[PDB]
Amino acid sequence: SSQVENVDWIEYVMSKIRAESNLHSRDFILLLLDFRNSWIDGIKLNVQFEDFTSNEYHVEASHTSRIIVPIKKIDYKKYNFENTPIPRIYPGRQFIQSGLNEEQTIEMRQKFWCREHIISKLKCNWKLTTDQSVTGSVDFNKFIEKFDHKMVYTIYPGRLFYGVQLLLDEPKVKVGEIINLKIITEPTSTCRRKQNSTVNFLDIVIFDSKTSKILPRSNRRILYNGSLTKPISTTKVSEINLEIIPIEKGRYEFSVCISKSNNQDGIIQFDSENVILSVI
Amino acid sequence: LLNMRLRNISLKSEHCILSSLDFQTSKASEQLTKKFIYPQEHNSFLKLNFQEISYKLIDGTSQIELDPICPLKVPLTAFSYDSISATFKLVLLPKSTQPHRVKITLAYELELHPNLKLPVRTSWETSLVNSKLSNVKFKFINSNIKVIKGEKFTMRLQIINSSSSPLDLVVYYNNTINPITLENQYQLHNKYRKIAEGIILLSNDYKIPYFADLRFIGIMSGYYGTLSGLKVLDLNTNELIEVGNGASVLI
Amino acid sequence: ELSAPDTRNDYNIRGDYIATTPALITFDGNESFINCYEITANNNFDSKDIFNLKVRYNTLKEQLDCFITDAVLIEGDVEWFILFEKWKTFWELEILKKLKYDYDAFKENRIIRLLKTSIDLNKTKSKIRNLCIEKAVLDKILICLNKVSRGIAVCNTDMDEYVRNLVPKQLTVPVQLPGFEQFFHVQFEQMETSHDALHDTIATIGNSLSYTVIVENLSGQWGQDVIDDGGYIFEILSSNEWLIHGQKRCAIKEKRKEFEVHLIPLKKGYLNFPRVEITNIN
Repeated sequence: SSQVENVDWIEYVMSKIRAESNLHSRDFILLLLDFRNSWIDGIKLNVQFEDFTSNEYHVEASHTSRIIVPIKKIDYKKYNFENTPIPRIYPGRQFIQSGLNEEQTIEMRQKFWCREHIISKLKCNWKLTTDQSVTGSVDFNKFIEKFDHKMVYTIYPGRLFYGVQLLLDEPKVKVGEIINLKIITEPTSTCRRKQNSTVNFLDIVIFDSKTSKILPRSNRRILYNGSLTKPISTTKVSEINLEIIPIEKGRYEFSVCISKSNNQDGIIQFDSENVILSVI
Repeated sequence: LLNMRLRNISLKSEHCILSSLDFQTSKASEQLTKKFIYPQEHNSFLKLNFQEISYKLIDGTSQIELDPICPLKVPLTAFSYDSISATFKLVLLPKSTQPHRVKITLAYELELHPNLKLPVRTSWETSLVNSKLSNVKFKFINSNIKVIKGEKFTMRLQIINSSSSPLDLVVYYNNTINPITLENQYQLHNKYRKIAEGIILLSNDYKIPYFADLRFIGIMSGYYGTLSGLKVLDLNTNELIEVGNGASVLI
Repeated sequence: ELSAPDTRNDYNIRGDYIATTPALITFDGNESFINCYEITANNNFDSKDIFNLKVRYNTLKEQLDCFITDAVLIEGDVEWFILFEKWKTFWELEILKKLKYDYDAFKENRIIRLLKTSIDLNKTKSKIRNLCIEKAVLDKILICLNKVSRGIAVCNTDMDEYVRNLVPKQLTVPVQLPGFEQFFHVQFEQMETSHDALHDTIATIGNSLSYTVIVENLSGQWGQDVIDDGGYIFEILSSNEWLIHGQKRCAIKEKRKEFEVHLIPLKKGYLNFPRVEITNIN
C-alpha cells in the first residue's frame, strides 16, 4: 500500500507495478546477502544491480547488514539453460570421459548457469568513512559458493514439473454470481522426464484468507459445480475451468496441487499461486 | 429450589480468573407451577430478579462485576452476569457466598418473598520458556501482541542465565520449507510456507555478547502467533533451542 | 439439469451443469462429486412443489468397448464391410464377458484387460463359421488388448453421438421446518483481552418440532482464546422468544441458546420456516 515508499527496495517493484502492468507481482524475488567487514573502519556500501540503487549503508567493525536486493525471475522459454555446460577457458585438452550420470550433468549445468547469471549484473561500490577517497568495488566470484535445491527453485521456475497461472475475473463478487475460474497450465522443460504417466491430477484447494483448511463439502462457503480433480495433459497446454457460487464470508484464496497418481504421498508440486477474491 | 444454577470460574494466565454463575429456572418445578398458573390463566410469570451481588471472603464485599444488572423480570429466561475476579498467586482458593434475590410477583400481582443467597467454595477447578541445558530463560521485553504494517519494527529479547559461561549463543531464522490424508498434506505445507516466507530476520547470526535488539521485517500479512522459525543455539554441545513465543499481526 | 415444477411458478434457477466438453467422470465415491443449484424466489414464497433432474449418465464399460469396437478392431471400410459385417451379434456376445480392469483406467493407462483367457474364445470362434481374415483381425485385437494402455485421447471422439444416454430422474421437493420468525441481536465486545479478531458467522437456522428450541452459536476466533466475553442485549422482534445468557462468553463453550419455538407461531412467509438472527458489534 501507499506511504510505504520510505524503504529503498519497495519503490522499484512499486514503480514497475504502476507502469508496465503486464509485469505483475508475486514473481519478483529478493536475494538476501550479508556483508561483514574484517577491518576497523566503516564502509559505505552502495549496491547496484542493473538499475537498483541501494542507499548509503554503514558497517562499523563487525555489524552485518543484510542487503535486500530485488530482482526478477528468468523465463525458461526465453533462455535455454541446457547449452554446452561448464565451458572451458581455453579449447582442446585431453577430452576424458565425464564419469558422471547424464541427470547429474543436467543439475550441474543449472547450478552453474544460474549462478553466473546472478554474478553478471551485480556490482557493489563502496568508500571508506575516515578517508573518503579510497573507493572500491568487489566481485562475487569467490563469494557465492554454489547453489542448492531451494535456490534453483526460487530463481529458475523451469526446475518445477508444471507451471500454471490462474485468474479470476472481477474479484468484487457480492453473493450470487456463479463465476468461472480460469487455469492455464503449461508443462515445463522437465516434460522429458517421466512420460509413462500420461495423466496427472490437479486438486484445487480452498483456503480462507485468515484461517485455513476449508473442508471440501464447503457449505456456507464456495459451492462448486463439477469436482476438484480435473486430470491434465502432459506435454500440452490445457485450460481447466470451474464455476464458483459463493454463499457468505469475506475473502478466500484458491491454489492448486499436482499429485502424479491418486494414491497417498505420490504428490509432486505444492504450487502456490493463491488468488484471493473478496465476497461481501 | 426453582432457579437451577451453576458456578463457572475461568482461569487465565494474564493474572485473571473470571466468575459468571449461570441461572435458569428449569422445567422441574416449571411443569407443575405453570400448569397451576395455566389453570389460573397465566403462562408469563415474572419473578423480579433485581438484587444480586457476590462475596469474596470473611470481608463480605460486593465485588464490581464487568457487566450490569438492571430490573430483570420475564418468563423462562436465563442469565449469566460476568464478574472480574483477581487471580491469586497460589492455591489460596477464596470461598464465596453467592447472594441473589428475586421478588416473585406472581399472577394477579401477587408478590412472594424469595431469595437465592448461599455459600460454597469458589475453586476454579483449574512469555517465558525455560531451557534444556543451562539456566537460560528467554522472554520478550516488548509486548508479545503488537501491531505493525508491512514495514520495519523493533523487537527485543531477554537472555538471563547463570554467569558460568554467560556467552556463545547464536540466532538464525532458517528461512526454508520443512519438507513434510491429502488435505492435511496441503495443510502442513501451507503452514510451513508462511512460516518460512512471512518475516525475515535482518541480522541473523547475531552473536549475543545481556540485552539484544533482534532485527526483523515482515513481508506478508497474517497472525504469526508462536513465530517459530528463529532458533538460538549454544555453540558448545549443539542443541536446537527454540523460542516459540511472541506474535505479530500485520494489519 | 434441474426441473422447475409443472406449475411453472417462477422459481428461478441460476446455475446448471451442461458438461458438453467434459464428458468425463469416475465415481468410486472416495473422491466426491458435488452439484449445486441456486434456486431463487418467486413473487410468492411457498414450501412444496416437485423437482426433478436429468442425470444423463452412461457406463465406462460401454465407452471403452465402443472405442475397442471402432478403433482397435474395425476402423476400416473393408473389415466392417465384409469381415465383421453380419457377425456383429457374435462380437456383442464376445464383448460382454471381457471384464476390462478399470483400476488403471484412470492411472497412466486405459483399456487394459484383466486376467481372463483366450483359448476357449478362440475355440468358440473356430467352432462357428468365422473367416480367416475376420479371425485374424479379432485375434489381433484380443492380442493387442491382452496387455495395453491408452491416453485420454478419444475421450469423446470414440463416442461422438454414437452412444445411448440413460436419462434418469428423481424427485426432490424442498423440505421445510415448522416455525418461522426473525430475530436481531446486539453484540458488545467487552473483552478481557484486547481483541481476538474473531471471524463472523451470521447464522440463519431452522427448527421443526412443537414446544421446541432453536439454538445458536457465536463467532469462532483464533487468538489467545477463552476470552473476549462479550456483552449482549437481546432485542428480538416480531415474536415472544426466550433467552440463555446476558453478557455471555465467547470461550471454548458458547451455548448462546434461544428456545423461542415453544410459542409464537406464525405463517410460512418464506421459502421455509426459518429465523435469521444477526448480531452487530456495538
